[PDB]
Amino acid sequence: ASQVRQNYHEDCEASINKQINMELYASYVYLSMAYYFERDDVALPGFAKFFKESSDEEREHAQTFMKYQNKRGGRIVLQQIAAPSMQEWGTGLEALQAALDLEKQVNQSLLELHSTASGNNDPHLTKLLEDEYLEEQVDSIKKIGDMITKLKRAGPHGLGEYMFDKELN
Amino acid sequence: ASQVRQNYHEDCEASINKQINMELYASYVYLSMAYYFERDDVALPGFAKFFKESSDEEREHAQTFMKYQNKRGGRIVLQQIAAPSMQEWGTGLEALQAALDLEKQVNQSLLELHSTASGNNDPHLTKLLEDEYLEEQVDSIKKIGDMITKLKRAGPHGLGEYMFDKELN
Amino acid sequence: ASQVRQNYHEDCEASINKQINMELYASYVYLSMAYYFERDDVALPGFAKFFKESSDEEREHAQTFMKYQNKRGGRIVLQQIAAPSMQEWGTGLEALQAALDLEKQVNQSLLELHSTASGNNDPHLTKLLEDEYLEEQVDSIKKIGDMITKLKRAGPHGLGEYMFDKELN
Amino acid sequence: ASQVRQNYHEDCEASINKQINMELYASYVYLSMAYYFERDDVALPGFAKFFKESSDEEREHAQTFMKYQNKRGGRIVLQQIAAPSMQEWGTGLEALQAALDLEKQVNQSLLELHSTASGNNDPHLTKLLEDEYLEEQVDSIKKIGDMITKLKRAGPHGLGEYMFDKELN
Repeated sequence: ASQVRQNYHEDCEASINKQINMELYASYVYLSMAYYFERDDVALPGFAKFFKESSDEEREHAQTFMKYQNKRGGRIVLQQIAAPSMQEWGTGLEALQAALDLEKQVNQSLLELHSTASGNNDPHLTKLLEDEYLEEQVDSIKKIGDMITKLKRAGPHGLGEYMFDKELN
Repeated sequence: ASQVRQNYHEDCEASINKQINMELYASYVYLSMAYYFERDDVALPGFAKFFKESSDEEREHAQTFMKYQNKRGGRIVLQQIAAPSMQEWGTGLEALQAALDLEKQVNQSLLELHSTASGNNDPHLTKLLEDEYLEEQVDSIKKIGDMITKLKRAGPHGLGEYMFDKELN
Repeated sequence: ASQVRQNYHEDCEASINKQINMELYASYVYLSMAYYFERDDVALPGFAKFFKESSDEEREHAQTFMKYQNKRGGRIVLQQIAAPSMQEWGTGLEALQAALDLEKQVNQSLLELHSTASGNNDPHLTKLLEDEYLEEQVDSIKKIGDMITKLKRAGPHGLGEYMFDKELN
Repeated sequence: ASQVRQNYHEDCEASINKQINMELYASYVYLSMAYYFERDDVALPGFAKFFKESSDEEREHAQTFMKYQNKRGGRIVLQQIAAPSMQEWGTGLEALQAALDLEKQVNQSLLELHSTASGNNDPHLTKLLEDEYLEEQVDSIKKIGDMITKLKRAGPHGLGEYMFDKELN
């Protein structure tokens, strides 16, 4: 084993690898969305910007997990990153609905991983999950909820979609 | 011939002259639009500003071609600049539709001139077209497309036309 | 078709989509390398930094192509990103050898795409390839060659690998 | 009992006292090493500096635990600090091997103390351990692992030891 490894269970190691794949998947989904919103026939720069930032963030999370794996003396195993579920994401509202649903799946996975970490008595890993993942995830989910409500109020189509988009830019 | 002229075919020289006429025509059309949008009964200052800038840009392009003609040792032959197709341009949307058709005709003409230049093996002229004309043209066509989509979303009439006009100003 | 599309052949559109997949694949390979070199049992921070930068660069290239596709009025089709060929990359020297083969495959693909674009008479696309892709690719291949020679001189193992690693950091 | 004491079990109190002794022991070991490396017949200033800093850090940790004991209304009981295991630490590599092994014993003890804290439902103490001890310990262990690998690559004797030492200075 690694000269550094201590109190680091193989299931926690494997589950972090799955989490890295998942964060990269989400990055990729958001990148799809970001550029869908720069189509000449879509043209929503605020949504574009929002998803571009989200793509970058999810990539940073994957990287934090890669760094963590190495830190504990685990070994990073990288898998294929699936194509995003869609090529076209419909309205702004629909894209946010899909992001909300995605963010919650990621959150579910993070909580499962917390539970595995707790059952294996790994308080270094529960603390990482709490400080670096679970708080962010909760803020994100709140923010997207807020956005969805604001957009349904403003629009969610036509002028209201146009105006809401400006608040994101 | 000119003491400077080298590898500069007369068809490329004549085609540049046509192109100067065309850029000046486009300048003039945009000038018409610019001031149509400062009519008391129209009053769209953002559209006005956008077409005033476009009119200036197209005059600069014409001038760049005049300068190029002289660089190569060609001789500038200036023709009549036609009256614009219209005196009144309708809605903001309609004016943008007309700019889009105009920008595309200009693009087609630039590509024809590129093709004449490649067939006459003149890489100095193909490079000019790529660097100074074809790129700006493509960005400009993208930009107008985006604008048209944004305006159809926002308006394209009434409150939406009024708000969209503000993002241009 | 798109309101913006002009002189943009479907084969060039499809080939750009392949190219985006390829640049993202390369990004991913370099990400793998970057973090392989932060393993406690590897510990080559200069190599790590070099491949982390390369991973970022290749993601930016992919994004530039996504943006280009939209500029031209094409439609971005995102595919599965394959797992990297390896999980462990051996020595610094071996990793650079693999980057060199990778950079060259990418170059070959960019040249094929240039050739498709010239055969379809699309000088806007040949210009993009020359300005934004082919030049960086050639510099990058030169740079990696230089690095390989420098590392073979210095090391390529032991004290020499350690010192060479410092010039990258 | 102390006017402040709440939810603070006597076993957690006693175990913190043992932890204070241990941190001071480690400080002392590192101080030994720090000055072994300023012997005229050793002369490794980077290793000297590294261990001097580590000595200071471990003393600060002991002090943080002293402050914590008082904070919860426990009573600090200070014991003799054992002589370090050795008077001479051999090569730089050997000293780092011994530090790695020491850091892991401290880490084991910290995790035992976390477990005692969890079993006594003391989330104030689990949180202290997570934020102020366990993260530091893990970073430290990673860093020393990295160092060991870098030194085995560079040297671990002769010129390579000399050069590696300069990276620590």
